[PDB]
Amino acid sequence: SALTQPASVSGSPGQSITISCTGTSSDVGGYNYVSWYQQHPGKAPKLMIYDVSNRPSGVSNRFSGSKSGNTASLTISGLQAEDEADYYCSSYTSSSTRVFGTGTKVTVLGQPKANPTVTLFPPSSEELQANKATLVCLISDFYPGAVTVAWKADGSPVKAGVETTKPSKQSNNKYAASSYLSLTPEQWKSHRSYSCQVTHEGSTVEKTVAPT
Amino acid sequence: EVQLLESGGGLVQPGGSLRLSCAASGFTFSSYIMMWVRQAPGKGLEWVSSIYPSGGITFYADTVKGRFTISRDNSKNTLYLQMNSLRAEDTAVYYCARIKLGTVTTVDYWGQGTLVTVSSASTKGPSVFPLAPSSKSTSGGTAALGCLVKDYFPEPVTVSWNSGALTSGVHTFPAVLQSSGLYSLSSVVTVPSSSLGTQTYICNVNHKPSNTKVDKRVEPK
Repeated sequence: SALTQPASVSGSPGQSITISCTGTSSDVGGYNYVSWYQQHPGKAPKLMIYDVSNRPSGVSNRFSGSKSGNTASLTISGLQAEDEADYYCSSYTSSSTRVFGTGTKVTVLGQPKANPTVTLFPPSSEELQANKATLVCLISDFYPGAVTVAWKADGSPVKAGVETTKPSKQSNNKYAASSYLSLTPEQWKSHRSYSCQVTHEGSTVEKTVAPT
Repeated sequence: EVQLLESGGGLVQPGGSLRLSCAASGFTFSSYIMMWVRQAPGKGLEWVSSIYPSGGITFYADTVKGRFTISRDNSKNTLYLQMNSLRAEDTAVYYCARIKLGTVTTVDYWGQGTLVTVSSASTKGPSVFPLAPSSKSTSGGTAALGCLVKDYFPEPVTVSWNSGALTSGVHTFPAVLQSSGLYSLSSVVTVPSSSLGTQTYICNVNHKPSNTKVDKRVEPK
């Protein structure tokens, strides 16, 4: 029905990790036709291992494959930050079909704490002319990926019209998130100054904007 | 060298249809097994269908049997996927895959994929707003300026700066999925404050599902 892989495998730099792929006697346990793919966010998969243990040209010997019973394994030695990706096994089925595994998300720990850079934009005059108002709070270059976002209108909170993304890793291996506060031009012009305050590791960075 | 270029993807209503194409080059197309693999957003890889070199032997995932048809035109070096009676669940990136000679399932080359969205919601082109650098920027060192790409559907939007000539200091943030079902995104460039009077900054927003190509000039104030 599907190839069972652990959902998550975490590791530290320089360490070795093993990703298991368990099937049945009619797929993984039945044939030496098991392949492994590495997939980075927003990118196409890449063939790492084929026929259980064979590595294609250009693929590091840090990647190795093995099989025992109904279980196939991918070992990554000397863990590097660039090994952080999604990994999939696949096998031929007795049904003549093709089946990929459930996928394992590999996360490589150890990178230093990074405080977020906060950029707050008020609504644009073009948007206000369209009888809409959006305050944009952009949060980038942080680690770990956990942030708290609070919105304030010259004191007291703002719960209504708030929409925040889930922190995501960017090309620099640091997290980025965005928070939008939706207002009416009347609400925006009524208050003295609005504030975006992001909390990361107990330390709160605050940016403030005003109708000026 | 080896090229696998998909086309034909897009937004379609449930019960609708689409024909995907994969243009191949750099190899003897006719001697390879070809495959389609899909990936629903944030989900795993899923085999769809396979086609043997001559095009006589085909295979299908039970999930697409009776609705999808794989075909190839060896003379025109093209792989096809006719997809009928599409449903929300068929929403995925569709990859064209080349099977390694001497294997039946091992993919040596994958395409970049074509995104297929099945939804009862219609395309919405974005409203693009300039995000002018802070009033006291040229009174400092660095300036952050941007473009707010509001209320579009479906994903993606690509944002470039100065027709692609400005790539350094550019950060296009992932989109927020609002309660409304519409996305919003922001792209920012970090530039020298001193260049704000000298340099013109334009963001090039492309949202292919709605055929939107917007160039927004971002002026200081």
